[PDB]
Amino acid sequence: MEDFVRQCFNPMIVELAEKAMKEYGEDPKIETNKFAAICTHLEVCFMYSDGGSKHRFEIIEGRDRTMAWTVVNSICNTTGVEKPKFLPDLYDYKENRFIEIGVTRREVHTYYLEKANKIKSEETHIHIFSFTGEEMATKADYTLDEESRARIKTRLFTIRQEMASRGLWDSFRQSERAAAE
Ligand SMILES: CC(=O)Nc1cccc(-c2nc(C(=O)O)c(O)c(=O)[nH]2)c1
Ligand SMILES: CC(=O)Nc1cccc(-c2nc(C(=O)O)c(O)c(=O)[nH]2)c1
Ligand SMILES: [Mn+2]
Ligand SMILES: [Mn+2]
Repeated sequence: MEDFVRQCFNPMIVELAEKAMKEYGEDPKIETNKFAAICTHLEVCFMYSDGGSKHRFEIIEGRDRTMAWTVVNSICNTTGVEKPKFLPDLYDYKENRFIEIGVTRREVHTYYLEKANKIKSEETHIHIFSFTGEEMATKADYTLDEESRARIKTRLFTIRQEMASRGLWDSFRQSERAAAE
């Protein structure tokens, strides 16, 4: 699984996933499923940011925490939007909202509701993808065009297959419930 991740995702994403795990004192060598999930989520976040017109999205995720807060602060003080209680993943300049991107090996609506109650925010848009082609977004407002969302769905289903063909998918799918509980 470790070797799969390092050859499945680009080095910059891997690099960012390792740092993110190290900042919490976890070992990517041991917790390989979380390592995969982190890289996947990052990859989705960057695909998403790319889905829009050139300067539409501020990227919050993938940054060191402190600088991430500084940027959020800057957007809040300059747009009027309320300060979220937790770090979101992006800010949409077109729609004037933050976005939380979720990626789940379980049901989109279950994950959506976990996100929505943790944040307790009526401003932050939530957008969940699954490894089975579905998506759920706040108010059924998907933000991007179908083309950009479709590319992401395809990439996720390709990760699932490459996992399965290596015997890694079961453990990866099962793992999320364990993480939750
Ligand atoms: C789950 C996912 O792909 N998104 C995402 C982003 C950042 C972190 C995690 C995450 N993923 C797992 C996991 O094992 O799946 C955890 O146990 C955990 O604490 N966090 C997941
Ligand atoms: C709830 C769950 O199943 N996994 C999990 C656990 C802890 C954290 C995260 C997570 N964490 C972040 C984060 O920014 O830390 C995300 O953007 C995200 O989508 N998911 C996901
Ligand atoms: Mn995040
Ligand atoms: Mn997220």
